[PDB]
Amino acid sequence: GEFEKLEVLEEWQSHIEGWEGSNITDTCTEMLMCGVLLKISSGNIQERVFFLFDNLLVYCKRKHRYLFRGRINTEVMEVENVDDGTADFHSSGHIVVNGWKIHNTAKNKWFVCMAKTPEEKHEWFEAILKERERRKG
Ligand SMILES: [Cl-]
Ligand SMILES: [Cl-]
Ligand SMILES: [Cl-]
Ligand SMILES: [Cl-]
Repeated sequence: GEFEKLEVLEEWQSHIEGWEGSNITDTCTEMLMCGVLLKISSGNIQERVFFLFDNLLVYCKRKHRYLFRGRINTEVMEVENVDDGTADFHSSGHIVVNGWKIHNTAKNKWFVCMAKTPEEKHEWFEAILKERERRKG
């Protein structure tokens, strides 16, 4: 139950190097989705591991297994679909497939994510929506 879930969240966080902000259990109670995605930010394309919790998105770089890269309160997170074959114009550019944009409205920063398959993209969309609906009731 809820106590076990907190314990598991803190175990998870303990293995992240360079954690920023409050501890995961201050805002979160369970992990809703995780997965490896390609992230394009200012034209640099890299693999990241993304974790969606209630109230929070966290992304990290693999290799302390994970290195902290960012967090977004889901209240300030917006999403925009990108249709397959659309160009991302940052640095020398990239063709986006199974992708979407994440907008951090607190920082006014945008980046592209890409999943491996349309099913995996669909799963992320559903997870993000479900998280948003929980908070809305
Ligand atoms: Cl429990
Ligand atoms: Cl990053
Ligand atoms: Cl929201
Ligand atoms: Cl949105």
